[PDB]
Amino acid sequence: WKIPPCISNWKVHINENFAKLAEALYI
Amino acid sequence: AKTVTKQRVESHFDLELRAAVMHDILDMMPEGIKQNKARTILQHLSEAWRCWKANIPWKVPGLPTPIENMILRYVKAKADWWTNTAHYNRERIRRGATVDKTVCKKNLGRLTRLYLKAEQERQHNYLKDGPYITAEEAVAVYTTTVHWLESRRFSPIPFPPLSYKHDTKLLILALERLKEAYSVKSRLNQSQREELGLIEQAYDNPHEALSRIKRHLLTQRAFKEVGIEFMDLYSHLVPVYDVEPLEKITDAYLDQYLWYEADKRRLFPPWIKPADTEPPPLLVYKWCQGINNLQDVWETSEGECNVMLESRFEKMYEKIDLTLLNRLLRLIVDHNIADYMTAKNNVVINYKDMNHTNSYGIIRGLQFASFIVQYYGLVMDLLVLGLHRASEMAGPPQMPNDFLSFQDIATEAAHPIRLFCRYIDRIHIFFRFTADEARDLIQRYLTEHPDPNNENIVGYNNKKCWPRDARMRLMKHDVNLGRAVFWDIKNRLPRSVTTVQWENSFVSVYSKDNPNLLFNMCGFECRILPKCR
Amino acid sequence: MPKPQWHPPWKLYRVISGHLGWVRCIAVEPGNQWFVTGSADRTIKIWDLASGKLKLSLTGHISTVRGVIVSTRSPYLFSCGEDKQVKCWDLEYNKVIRHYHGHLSAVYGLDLHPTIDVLVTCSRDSTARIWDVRTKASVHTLSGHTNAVATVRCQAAEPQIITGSHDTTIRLWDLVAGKTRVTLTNHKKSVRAVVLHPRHYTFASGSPDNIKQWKFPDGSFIQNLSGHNAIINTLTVNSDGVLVSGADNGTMHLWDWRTGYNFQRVHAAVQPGSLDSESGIFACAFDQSESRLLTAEADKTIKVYREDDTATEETHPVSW
Amino acid sequence: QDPSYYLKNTNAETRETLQELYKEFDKLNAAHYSTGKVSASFTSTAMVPETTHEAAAIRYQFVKKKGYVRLHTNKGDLNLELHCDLTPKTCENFIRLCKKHYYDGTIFHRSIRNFVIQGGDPTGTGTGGESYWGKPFKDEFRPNLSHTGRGILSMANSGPNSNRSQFFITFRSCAYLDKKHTIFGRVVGGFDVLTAMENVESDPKTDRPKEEIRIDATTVFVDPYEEADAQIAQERKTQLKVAP
Amino acid sequence: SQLSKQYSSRDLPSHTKIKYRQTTQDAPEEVRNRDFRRELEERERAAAREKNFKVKRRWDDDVVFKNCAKGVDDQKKDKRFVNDTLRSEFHKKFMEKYIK
Amino acid sequence: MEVVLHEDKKYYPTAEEVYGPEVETIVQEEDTQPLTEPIIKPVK
Amino acid sequence: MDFQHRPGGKTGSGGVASSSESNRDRRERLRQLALETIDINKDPYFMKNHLGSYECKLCLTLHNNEGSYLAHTKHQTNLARRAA
Amino acid sequence: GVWRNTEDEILKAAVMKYGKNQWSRIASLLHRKSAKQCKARWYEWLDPSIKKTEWSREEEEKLLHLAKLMPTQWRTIAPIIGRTAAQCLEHYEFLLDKAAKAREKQLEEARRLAALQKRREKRKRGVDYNAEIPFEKKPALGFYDTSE
Ligand SMILES: [Zn+2]
Repeated sequence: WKIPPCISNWKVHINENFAKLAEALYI
Repeated sequence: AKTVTKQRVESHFDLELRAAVMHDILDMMPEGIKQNKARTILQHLSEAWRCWKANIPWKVPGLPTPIENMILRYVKAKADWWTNTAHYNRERIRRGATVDKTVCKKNLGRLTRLYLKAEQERQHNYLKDGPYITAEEAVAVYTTTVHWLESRRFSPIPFPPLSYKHDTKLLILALERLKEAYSVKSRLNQSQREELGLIEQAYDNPHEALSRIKRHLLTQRAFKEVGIEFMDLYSHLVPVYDVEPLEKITDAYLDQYLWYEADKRRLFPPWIKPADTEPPPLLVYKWCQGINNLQDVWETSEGECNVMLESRFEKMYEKIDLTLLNRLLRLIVDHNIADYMTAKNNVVINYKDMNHTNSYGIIRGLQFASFIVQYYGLVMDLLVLGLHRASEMAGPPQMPNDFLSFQDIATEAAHPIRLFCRYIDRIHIFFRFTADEARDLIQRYLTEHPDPNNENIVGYNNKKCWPRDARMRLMKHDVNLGRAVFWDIKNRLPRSVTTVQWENSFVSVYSKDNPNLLFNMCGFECRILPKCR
Repeated sequence: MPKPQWHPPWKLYRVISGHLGWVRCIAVEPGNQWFVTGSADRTIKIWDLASGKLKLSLTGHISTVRGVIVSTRSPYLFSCGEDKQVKCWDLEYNKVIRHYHGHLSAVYGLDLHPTIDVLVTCSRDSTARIWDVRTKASVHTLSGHTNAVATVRCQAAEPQIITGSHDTTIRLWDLVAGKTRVTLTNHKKSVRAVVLHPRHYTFASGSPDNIKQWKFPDGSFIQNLSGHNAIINTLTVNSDGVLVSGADNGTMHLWDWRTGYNFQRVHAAVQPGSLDSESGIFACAFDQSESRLLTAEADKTIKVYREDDTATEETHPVSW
Repeated sequence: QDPSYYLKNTNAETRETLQELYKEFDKLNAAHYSTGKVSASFTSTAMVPETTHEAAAIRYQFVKKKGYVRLHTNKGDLNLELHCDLTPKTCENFIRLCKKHYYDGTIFHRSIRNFVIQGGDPTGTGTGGESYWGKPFKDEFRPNLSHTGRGILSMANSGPNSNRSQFFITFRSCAYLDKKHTIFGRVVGGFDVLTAMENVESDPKTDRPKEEIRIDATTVFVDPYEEADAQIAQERKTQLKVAP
Repeated sequence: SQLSKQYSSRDLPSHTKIKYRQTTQDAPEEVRNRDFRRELEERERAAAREKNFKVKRRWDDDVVFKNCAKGVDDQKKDKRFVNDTLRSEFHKKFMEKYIK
Repeated sequence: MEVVLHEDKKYYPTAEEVYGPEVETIVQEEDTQPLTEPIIKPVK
Repeated sequence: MDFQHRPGGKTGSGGVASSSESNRDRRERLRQLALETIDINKDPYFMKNHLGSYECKLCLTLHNNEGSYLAHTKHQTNLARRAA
Repeated sequence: GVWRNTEDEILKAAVMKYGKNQWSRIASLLHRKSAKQCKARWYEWLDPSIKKTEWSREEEEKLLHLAKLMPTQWRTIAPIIGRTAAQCLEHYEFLLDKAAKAREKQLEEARRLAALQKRREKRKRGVDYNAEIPFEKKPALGFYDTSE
C-alpha cells in the first residue's frame, strides 16, 4: 500500500496496408 | 447556512467530490498503516483530472489497484458532469437564452478541449487502421485525373524561375493581402508587430525576400507548430489557425503564384465557383437564367421531369489523404512545389497544453489551402459527372465554354445532367429526364430499395419558408424520382473520400404535378414558376 | 446449528439505462405501480415497474440527488441531495412545494416515520435533523457523531431513530428528548448501511469489516455475518428472510437472515462502454410484492433481478 | 467482397496496375500495481480503449536472505557473504561465475596496493568473465551495503550493464566503486589472506599483482541464487505435469 | 435558536395543511389487503403482449464507382447506448452539428 | 478486413453480447407523458 | 457599463515599470538564477570581485555577464592543468 | 532567430528550475525571446532525450522504408524512428546524395521597550492565557488519589 508522491507536469505502430497503397501508386 | 447559488456551483462540486474521495480512502485502507497519505491521493486525483483535460496519458507506474480504480471512477464522474454541462450550456447559447460573457468563454474553452480530444482520436485511428482509401479506388482516381489532364492538353505548372517576369507583382499582391489584417493600427502584441516588421522588411528589399522564399520552397520540409483557436458564431464554431509569419509570407507568395498560373493555363473548368468573374448574387441570377434558357425546359406534356439537387460533400477537408494528395499534386506542378504543399500540412497543432500531429486532415488556415480544396473538388466533379459529360461541359480545349453554355443543342440534350455547379463544397445539379429514363431509374432504385408501404414521404424534407401552395407537392412518383436521383448520385462517390447525406441535402422535382422549382443557392432561397404553369 | 431454509437463487432479467450520472438511490411507490430513481444527473426519474418505460423526469436539484423516499400516507415525494437542500414534491402537480433548509453540508440520506409524519435527514456536517413536515421546522438536531452520518433509519417502535456514521459508530436515539440512548462501537470501519427487519424486532448494520445483526431495543449483539469483504454501500431485507448486501466493488451477496448463511454471490457485468472500475451497487430495494430486486449500479444502470423458479433444493444444495 | 466491387468502367493501366500489384503480393507474477494501459487509455484518446485491468508482471531473484560463497584461492580459503537484497544481480553474477566455471579456475582480474583486489574473471584484465545470461548483467550499488570498507565484495565493472564475473574485494573505502560496480556484500572469512593478497607488490599500470590470486576451488556455503532458482523451478513444476 | 427576532422571508407560514392519500390514491388501508404479486404478473404479461444506327450506353454507365451506398443502414445502431461521453452517439452528433 | 471507417468505428461489445439473450436491454430517453400529467391523479 | 468584465485594475497602483527598471530587475533575476545554479552545482571556482565581477579562479578569467560564466563549463583542460 | 550559447545555458537553467509547462515565466528571463521560441528551441535542440548519435543500419533502413511509404510527412515519420524531423530529413537528404522571523522579534523587542518606557513614565475581548487555565478540564476521578 505504498503511494509515491505526485510528480506534477504543472508544478506507435503503422498498419501495413499503407505500404501496399504506396506501392500501388508507384506502379 | 448559505445556499448553493449559481456563482457557487462549480467549486462546491469539487469540494463535495473531495469529501467523497476522502471517505472512500478511509474505509479502503486495511488494518494498520499509520501513514494514510490522503493528501497525496488527492494530488493524484487532481493530476489525473488535469491529464484528462489535456488528453495526456496518465499512468503512475507504481500505484495500488483499488486506489487507481477509485481515481479513474471519480475522474470519469467529473468528466461526465463537465461534458453534460458543456452540452447544456451550448444548447442555451444557441437558443439565445443566456447573455453571459463568462459562460460563453468557458463553454468555448470546453468545446475547444473536446474537439481536440476527438481530433487526436481521429488522427490516431487513421494511423492505426491504415488508409481508408484502399488500393484500387486511389488508382482509379489517379488514372481518371491523368486521363482528364491528357484530354484537356494541360501544360504543367513549372517551378518559379530565377528571373520571373511577374514575381515582384505577385509579392506585392501577397504583401498587401497580409497587410490587410493589420490595418486597424491597434495596440497589437509582440507577434503581430513582428509580422508587420517582417512585411515591411520584405517590402523594402523584395529581392532578398524572393530569394528566401525560393530557398524555403526548395529546401525546407519540416515546419514550426501552428496555434489553433475558435470563433464562437453562437450556432457553430469556426477553427482559426495561427502560422509563423515567415511561413505565412512564403505561403502567400505560393498561393498567388499558383492561382495566377492555374488561371493562365486554364486548369479550373468554369463550373468551379466562386470565380472572380461574378458576385454570388450574379451567380444566382446566372444559374436561374441558365435554367430558364434551356431547350424546352418547362414542357411537361410527355412526362419530362426536371430535378434540382443541392447538397454538400460533408467532411471533405477531413478526409484528404496526404500521400494521395502528393501523387495528385505531382500531376500538376513541379515536385518540389508539391512536396512543400504536402509537407506544410503535416505539422503540430498546439492549444495551451495539447499538441497533436495532423496527419490525415488538411489545414484550412494555410494561405494556399483554397487551391488544394478547389483541385480536390475538381477531382470530385470528375468522379460525379464522369469524363464524357465533363468534356462536353468544358467543351474542346481550343475553344472552351463559359459557365452555363454548350456548343450545341444536341450536346445539351445528349445527357440528363443539364447544369452543374460547385461552390467550394456545395453541389448544385440540374437534371432533365424523359419518361422512360425516369421510369427506369425509379425501377432500379425500387429494385435495390423496396418500399411497399410508401414510407418515402415521411423521411422526405421540404422548404418550410414557402406557403403550402408554393411548397413541393408530395406525390409518390416525384418523391420516388428524387430518392432515385439521390441514390444514383450517392452511389457514384466512394465513402472513403467523401459522402453525401440525405438530411443536409434537398431535391426538388418539377413535373406536371409540381409547378414550382425550389432551390437554395448561397443565402438565397429561390422559387422558379413558369408563365405557362 | 440448524440447517438454513433453502432459498431459490435470483437472476438478472432486465437492465434499464438512460441516466447520465450515477444512480444513487431507488424508492418504490407503496401501491407497486412505479418506482423512482435519483441520480448524479441532478434529475429524478419515475420509471414504470412492469414495462420499465420512463414515465417522468423531474429537474430542480442543483447537485447530486442522494436520497429519494415516497410517503406511504401522503402523496408526497421527498428528495435530499448534495446541494444542502431537502425538497418535498407534491405529486399532485409534480412540483416542489416545500423546502427543508438548515443543513450545513451535503445530505446523505433521509427516512420517514411511518406513523407520525415527521422527517429525519442525515448529513455530512455530523448531524441528523428532525423536521416537522408541515411547518418545515427543525424540531431536533441530533448531534454526537464525530464524522459524517452515512445513513439513517426510522421505525415506530422504540428506539425510533437509528444512525450509522463514518466514525465506526451506531447511535440509537430517543425521539422525544433528542438525546442518544445506545452507542454501538463494534465496527472497525465506517457503518454505511443499516436495515431493519420487518417482523423480528432486530436490525443489521453494514461495514467493510463485517455485517452485524443486533437485537432491539438495547442493541445487544446477536450475530456476525462474515465474508463479503468489500465496501458495503447498501442493505435490504426481504419479508421472506433474504438479506441482500451490495458493495462498492459491484459484488452482491445474498444471505439467510436467521442462520447468516451466504447462499448466492452475484457479480453482474457492466454497461457496454464502461470501465471495470465503474462497477458498484449504490442502493437496492425490493418491491412491494417482495419478488423483484432493483439495484442502482454505478455504470448508470438500473438492474432488476427475479427469482429463478426452475431451481430446486437438490439442484442448489445448502452447504453445511 | 471482390476487389472489382465498387469498380465499373475500369481503365487499362488501372487493370495492369492492380494485376501487377496482386502478382507482386501470471499467478505468482502479480505485482499488485497493474499495467498503466487502462488509466492512460481512459485519460487519453491516443490509444486503444481497454476497459479491464491487467496485473503487471514482476522474477527479480526472489531469494532467501543473503548467500555465502567460500572461494579457495592461492591465498587460502576465504568465505564472503553476498547480500542478495542489496544487489540480486551481483549475487547472481557471482553465483553464476562460481557455478558455470567463470570464477573456478580463473585468474585475478585486478589487485591494488591495499585498496581492492579483483578475482573470478577468466580474462584477468579487470572486467572479464561471463554472467548467467552470457552478456554482462546490469550493475547497481546499494546504499546499505556499498563497495566501501575492508573486504567489500562487489561485482566489478566500469558502470551499468558491465558486471559479469569480476568480483572485487575492496580493502579500503573508495567512492570510485560506488554507483559503478554492483556491490554484492562483504568478506566474512579469510581476512588475513585477503590482507596478505592486497599487501603484496602489484603492478600499477594494469592495477594487477605480479602473482595472480587464482581461485582454485569454489564452494557454496550458502547459495541464495541457487535457492531462488530451485524455488522458481518448483513453481514451474507445480504447473508443468499438465502443461506440456 | 428561538431567542432571535430575525424572521427570514422563506420562513413565513406556507402549505400549512398536509394532503393525505384518498381512497383512489392508494391509502394504506387498501394497500394492506392487496396482493401485488399477481397484479404484477398480468401487468408484465400485458407489457410483453404490447411489446409485440449508333447505339449509346446508359446515361449513368460512364462512371468510375458503383453501389457505394450498399451497406449503409443504421436501423438499430441509433438504439445503442454507450456509457462513454466522448464516444456516445449524442456527443458525436453534437460535435458534427456545432463545429463546422 | 474491408477497412472500417472512423465514422462507424464500433468500439465495445453490444449489450446483447454482454448480458446474453435472456436479459432485456431497455434504453429510455424522453418521458412518455408530459409534466402536466400528474402522477397519482386527483379526485374530481 | 460592464464593471465586472472590465480589465482588472486596483487603486493606488503606481503603474508599470519602465524599460530601465524592468532591465535591472531582469539582470538581478539572472544574477539570482546564476547564483542558484552555482550553489546547486557547488562549483568552488566562482568568485565575486571587490568591484563586483564574476571570476573563475580555476581558469583565472573575468566575466562581464552571468551567462559568460555559465558558458564557462576550456575549463576542463584548465582544471586539469591547475590540479597539479 | 539566432541562438547564442549564453541564451541556451539560461534556457537550460530555466527549464531545470521552472519545469516544462511554464514558458512565459521562462521567456521573462530571456531578452528578445518569446515563449513559443523558447518552447521550439527546447523541443528541437536542447532536450536531453534527443538522440545525438549516429544512425545505425536499422535506423537508416527504417528511415528509407518510411520515406518510401509516406512521402514528405516527417512529423509523422520522426516519432516512429525516435529522431526529430529535422535530423531525419537531413539524414535522408544525405543518404540520397550518397546514393547519387527576526523582524517580528525586533518588533516585539521594540514593543517591550516601549512598554517598559511607558511603565517607567481595553483587553479587546481576548483570553489571557497567562492569568489562568484557558479551558479548564478537570481529570476524571476514580478508585485512588489523595491529591498533593
Ligand atoms: Zn573555468
